[PDB]
Amino acid sequence: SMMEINNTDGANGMERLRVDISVQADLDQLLFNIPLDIQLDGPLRNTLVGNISRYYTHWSGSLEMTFMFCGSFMATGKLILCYTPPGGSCPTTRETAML
Amino acid sequence: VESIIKTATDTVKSEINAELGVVPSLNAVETGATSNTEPEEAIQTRTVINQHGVSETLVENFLGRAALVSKKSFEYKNHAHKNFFKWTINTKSFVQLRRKLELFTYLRFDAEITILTTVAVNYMGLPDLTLQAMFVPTGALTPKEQDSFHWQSGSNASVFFKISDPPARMTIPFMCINSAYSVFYDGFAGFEKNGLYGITIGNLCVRIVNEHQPVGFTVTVRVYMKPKHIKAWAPRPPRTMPYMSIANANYKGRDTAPNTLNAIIGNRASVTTMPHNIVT
Amino acid sequence: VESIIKTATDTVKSEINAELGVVPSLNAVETGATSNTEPEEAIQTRTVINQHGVSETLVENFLGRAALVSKKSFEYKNHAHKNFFKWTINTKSFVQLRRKLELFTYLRFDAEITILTTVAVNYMGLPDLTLQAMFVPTGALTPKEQDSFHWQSGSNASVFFKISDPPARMTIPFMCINSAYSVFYDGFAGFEKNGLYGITIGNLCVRIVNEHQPVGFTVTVRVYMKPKHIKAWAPRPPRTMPYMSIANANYKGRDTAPNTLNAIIGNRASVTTMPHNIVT
Amino acid sequence: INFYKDSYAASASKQDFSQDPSKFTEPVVEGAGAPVL
Amino acid sequence: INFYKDSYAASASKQDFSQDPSKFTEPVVEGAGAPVL
Amino acid sequence: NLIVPSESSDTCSLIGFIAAKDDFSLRLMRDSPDIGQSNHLHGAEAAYQ
Amino acid sequence: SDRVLQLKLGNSAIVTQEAANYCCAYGEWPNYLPDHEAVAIDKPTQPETSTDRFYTLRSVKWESNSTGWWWKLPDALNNIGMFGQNVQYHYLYRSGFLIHVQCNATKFHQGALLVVAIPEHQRGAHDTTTSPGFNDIMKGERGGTFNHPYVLDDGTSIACATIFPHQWINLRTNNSATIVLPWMNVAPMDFPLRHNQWTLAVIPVVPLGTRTMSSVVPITVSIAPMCCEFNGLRHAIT
Amino acid sequence: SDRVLQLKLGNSAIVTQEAANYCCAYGEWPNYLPDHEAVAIDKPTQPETSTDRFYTLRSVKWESNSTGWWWKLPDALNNIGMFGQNVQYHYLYRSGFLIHVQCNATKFHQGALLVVAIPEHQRGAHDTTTSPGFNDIMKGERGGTFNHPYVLDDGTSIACATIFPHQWINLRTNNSATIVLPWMNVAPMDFPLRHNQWTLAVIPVVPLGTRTMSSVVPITVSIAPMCCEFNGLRHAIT
Amino acid sequence: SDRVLQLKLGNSAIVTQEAANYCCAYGEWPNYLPDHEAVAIDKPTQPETSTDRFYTLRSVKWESNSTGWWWKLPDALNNIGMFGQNVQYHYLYRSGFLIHVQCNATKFHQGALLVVAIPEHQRGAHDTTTSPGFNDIMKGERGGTFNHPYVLDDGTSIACATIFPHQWINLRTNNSATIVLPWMNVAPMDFPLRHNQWTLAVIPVVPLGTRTMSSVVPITVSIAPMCCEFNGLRHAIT
Ligand SMILES: Cc1cc(CCCOc2c(C)cc(-c3noc(C(F)(F)F)n3)cc2C)on1
Ligand SMILES: Cc1cc(CCCOc2c(C)cc(-c3noc(C(F)(F)F)n3)cc2C)on1
Repeated sequence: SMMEINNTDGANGMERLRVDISVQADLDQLLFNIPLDIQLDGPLRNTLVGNISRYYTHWSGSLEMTFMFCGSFMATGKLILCYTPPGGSCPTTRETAML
Repeated sequence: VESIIKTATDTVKSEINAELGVVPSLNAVETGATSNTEPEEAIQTRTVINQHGVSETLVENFLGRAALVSKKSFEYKNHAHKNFFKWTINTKSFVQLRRKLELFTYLRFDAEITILTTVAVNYMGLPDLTLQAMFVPTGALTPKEQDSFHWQSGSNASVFFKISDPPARMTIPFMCINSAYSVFYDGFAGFEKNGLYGITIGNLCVRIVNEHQPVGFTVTVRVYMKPKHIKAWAPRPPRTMPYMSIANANYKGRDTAPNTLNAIIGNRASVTTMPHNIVT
Repeated sequence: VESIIKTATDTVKSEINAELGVVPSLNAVETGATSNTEPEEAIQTRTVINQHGVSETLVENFLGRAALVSKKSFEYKNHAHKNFFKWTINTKSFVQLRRKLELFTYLRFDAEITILTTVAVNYMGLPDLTLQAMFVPTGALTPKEQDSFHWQSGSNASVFFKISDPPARMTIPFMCINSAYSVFYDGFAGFEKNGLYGITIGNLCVRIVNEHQPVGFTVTVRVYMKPKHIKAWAPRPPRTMPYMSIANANYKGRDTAPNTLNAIIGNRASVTTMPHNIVT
Repeated sequence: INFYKDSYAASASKQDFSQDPSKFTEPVVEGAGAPVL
Repeated sequence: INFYKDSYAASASKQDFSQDPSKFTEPVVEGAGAPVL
Repeated sequence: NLIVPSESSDTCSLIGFIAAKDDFSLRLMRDSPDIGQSNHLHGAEAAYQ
Repeated sequence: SDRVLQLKLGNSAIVTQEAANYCCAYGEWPNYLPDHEAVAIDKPTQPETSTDRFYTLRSVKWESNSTGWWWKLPDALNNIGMFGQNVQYHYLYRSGFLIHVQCNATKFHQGALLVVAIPEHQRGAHDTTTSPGFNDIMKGERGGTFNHPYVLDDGTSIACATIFPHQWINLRTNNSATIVLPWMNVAPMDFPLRHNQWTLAVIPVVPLGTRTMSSVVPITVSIAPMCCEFNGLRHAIT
Repeated sequence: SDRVLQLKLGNSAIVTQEAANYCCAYGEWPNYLPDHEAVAIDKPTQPETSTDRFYTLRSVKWESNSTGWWWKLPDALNNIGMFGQNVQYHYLYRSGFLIHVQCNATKFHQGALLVVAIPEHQRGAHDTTTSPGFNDIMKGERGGTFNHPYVLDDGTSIACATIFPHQWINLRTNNSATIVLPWMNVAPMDFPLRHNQWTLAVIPVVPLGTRTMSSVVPITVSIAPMCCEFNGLRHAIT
Repeated sequence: SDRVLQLKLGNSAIVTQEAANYCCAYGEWPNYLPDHEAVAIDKPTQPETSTDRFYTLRSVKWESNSTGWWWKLPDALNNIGMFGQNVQYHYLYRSGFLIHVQCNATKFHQGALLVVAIPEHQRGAHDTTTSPGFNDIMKGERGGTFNHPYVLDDGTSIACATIFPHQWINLRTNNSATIVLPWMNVAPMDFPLRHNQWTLAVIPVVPLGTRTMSSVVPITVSIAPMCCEFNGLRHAIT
């Protein structure tokens, strides 16, 4: 189900369900991150997995995030999605996230 | 396709991959199918014999909990709700139960009903009153008074219980005229257009059989329902906007996030802002 | 090594000993091993068929006793703790239970919970009130008022009981996210440094479901816990200094022996003084 | 078991461990790592 | 025995009579009355 | 980088989805913090009339 | 080879060269009512080809600020062709549906439509305690539009709507969606004029966009009832 | 022949000619995590020789008025060599430990050190209700010292500390202690930066004494992780 | 079906939908050092997943007047992640490499990059008798650029560079190149800090061009060491 990744002021309704990315001027740009809070309100809370899990207290298992690019056919690009196990601060550079 | 699952699936060790024409991590959301990428195909995994049980998420258990469906308090005294009340049965009055039931489109289940009673003086002690809960099906006559003939309950099912006894309890069979209850109904109740849109079991009539005392008391009856022998069909998007009516799905949303019609999830500064970031 | 022991070991008759190179009574504490000198090797023994059972010291029994883990009294009246309380569950508040649990490092067990209730007037008689104990797991919303929606308990487990009934009782399964409970934790709760050192089950919320009476009463709820189906690991040095906090092992010691930080055992005149010497 | 004469009065049925997620996760007609298109 | 459906609801288990003291009394690698050194 | 020609929108959207795999497991049921009630719902009291 | 598809029912056929496989609601497939599940005892009429065929409704224009569209079944078809006639002349009906939503644009266009078949989609009114009226629900061939697609006009959420049988039309990927719906109800048959089993919702989660020549981008819905059966013949409730 | 011993792991080796046999905590021995006990599904890294080797910490001076020393594992090593690197780059770790405490003097010296490996040694603060702070607990390679060894700084007692895996260094008898520690936890793996499985405590129950030439008598600790495994690779939390 | 490819090593994976098959340098494939070819007698550490994974370096911008870029292995990675750590803590290393260079544009863009892995690419200085200096050679993650790509900055020629393991990224055809490099040396292992086995060179033989909207076209390099082995453990030469 859809993650409300764009949960920001100024984004209303469905605008909150899509993340807009544009042609960059700089390299290795950070586009966005996703708080993995299922207990604390966040992009994952109002999802099928999120909603049902919140009826329980303990969880175990792998999750999967799928992103669908909805630009035009003539649009191209390569992105890197990184999952960082806990321990430190959320990475802000690709050099770090990439690890 | 179908199979018996008693524990979470195990994980198999996976090796390095570099195969042409094979791209397990690529998918097509447009098909309507959920990604079928296995962990073993996305990264190198080890072997794991997973013994985690999956019993607690069985529908029978998920819905198998007694929940408050009705709560009514009235005055037990000399009325010169007159020492009894009539409740048009419904399962849409209390949000906790309602939301769970509404996670499904259709539900077939027998209902275990438990009735809890409490009393308070309006102090000389609490009376151990006798009550009668009578199930008056659709079309039957409902009591007009605390002592009307209706209470002789010749065919209706009645249960008499004392306040000092454990809560009363009985099972209501799955009683729909269909193979399952319609948790949602995208239709009208009658053949005319003025009918009611969306969404009859009957009336639960409860009275105190004791005549009134010299003083007044407040009596509260709480009814709980626990579905069992459950079968469910077609899961649905969970309710997010606060409920407004027991008669419909009307919505308005909270005044401020979360759960405002404008934004279900509360806001964060930006899409690159990590809310509870660890500052080591 | 491992074996089934149902009774104390027997004793075998031993003879005179005068063997060179054999010194059973000599040991080396430095090895970390306890002396392995048998009575038969230290003195001349007779044969004894020992039938003393060893059941009472089975861990299952040693810890298998209902102990007070929580005690709370509040005012049941018109509050114009408002007729209910919320307790953040822990097993470190009462020393008797605490000390026994702390004789082990890790413990795996199911917990039998018993709830005892008593009431006293603030005399016209004692009301047979109905209470509701609701287990609110970590992350769930706790009741804000005696009658807030939280009490409809649609998924949380609740138990309703009357003061006139026997104490309420149910079993809480071993619910740790690990294979065993950590009686001691040499670590921090969070990823940041400001976290709490040492040592979440949830909250036990108890309310009186009856509306308030014309007069006030004091209601006391005592909760007892009895572990069962017990498995224990790594025994530990028993607590000697009085406890100070439920949140840590901080110590100060009594003002005077015994159990003062300075001396655990009370003093005697000298190492050659026999305290309760028999003066025949 | 059940001492009442009506079977619907019986206790809960917590033994139905069968399931078929695919009816929700893969409701597509045409069924590895090959391009889904 | 146990009339509840969950096995953890059962009564106490007072039949585990096995034990191995040596894991606490003799945790030394190299195992009579001969000098321990 | 995201590269597009002149006639394509130079700002595109992504939609993110999430799901559990079959190795998932949930325990210890509790009431969801996602729904609450402050008053009677409209019509709830009229059920007694 | 799963991007190409032809559907043929009765005297109607549809092809698409940019499909995304196709969905079979809950993995089921339409079928006639078996004797061991039947209730109405009168011998039913099974029109086959005159009712089990594609009916194309009027198109809608996908605009930059569109909120989404919906069509309720069988209401949307209760007045079209022989299907509509049988529905008007019979008290009871039963059928599956083959849904094909179509929308094409340019390789310079972007946009994504969620095409979902919602069973028993009971609508809710916004900011009022009054339940939706007859005209708010029964739109017929024209269908209606969403006021608050974000919550599917029922207080839930479009985010989790994927729990229902669906597909998407992502312009850079495909130009049509196909969903096969079996009979969905708690009864073997139903009265077609006062109850809708399914609701077809087409919502633009990602708005239509482009920098090329602007042109009208329509969305068209074609629906074909399947395995139709009718019982309780009488006069027509036109 | 149990007074002589050589330990060899990776590129490191230690010998002692005055040992007292050696202790295997709870009679166990380190081993890798078996599939039927595993939780983290990512394939782990087993560095072997680069991490499973002896690391020698800075020595401490045994003084006439010393109260005792302690080192928490894995904290004491979280910043040493390749072991430390793996720990900083991985969220999860797992390992046993081979502990070798060494202290020699003269046949004219006397003193006895209790060398005990305490599982989950949760410290307590003295005469205050405030729980110990981060810096009170995480000392790293330097380790800490006991304030009230008599009660093991936790309100219990050193007298009963022998219930834990241990050995003694009694100067007239031996000059080293060796303890092999298996993985000790309620979980198959753990986060190395916020939790210490074992605490090595060296306490002088019998003070150092002699009437001969006075000289500095050091106590040295060498620890070798065993069967190291790491999961949850990411950047380093230096 | 050879235009689509997924590479998976450790906790990293890469896919490409516009590949050009992929090259296996000299038809070989990485493998661990066999006993009959070994020299260093100490037991090696084989980190596997913590080192054998994709590391992505900072991107470079492909400009109209670019001359080309290069990265030397293992120098480029000697300071990245656990690979870098092992390299700093060990005297000897050995490994293959999986190279994936990526660059996408538009169907209106043109340009062709020669992506070649040069073994022992010993650079030469231009118009001077003085040999290149340390800083001229060791660029680390940033890599360097060609001064005279025409002669591969070594007096030879890019025209014949195809004699080395390579692929091309011709914008109208593909958007990535993949080269699998086995261990290439005259010795079974080597000291990672003073010698580079391979040099990854990406040279624009056909400049980037287009008449459509101008945008930054990056070139990104991701390298994954394979079958890593390390010997000669000591302190880190940071
Ligand atoms: C939709 C839908 C409909 C249902 C059925 C709810 C049935 O519950 C009622 C019924 C039928 C009977 C009683 C009842 N209370 O007391 C008695 C007795 F008197 F017969 F014992 N019956 C209480 C409720 C809430 O569940 N979901
Ligand atoms: C550490 C550690 C943790 C534990 C678990 C103690 C569990 O006990 C609690 C729990 C979980 C539930 C109740 C409880 N009381 O009432 C209910 C009911 F309402 F669910 F019945 N649950 C009471 C205590 C003390 O034991 N040692």
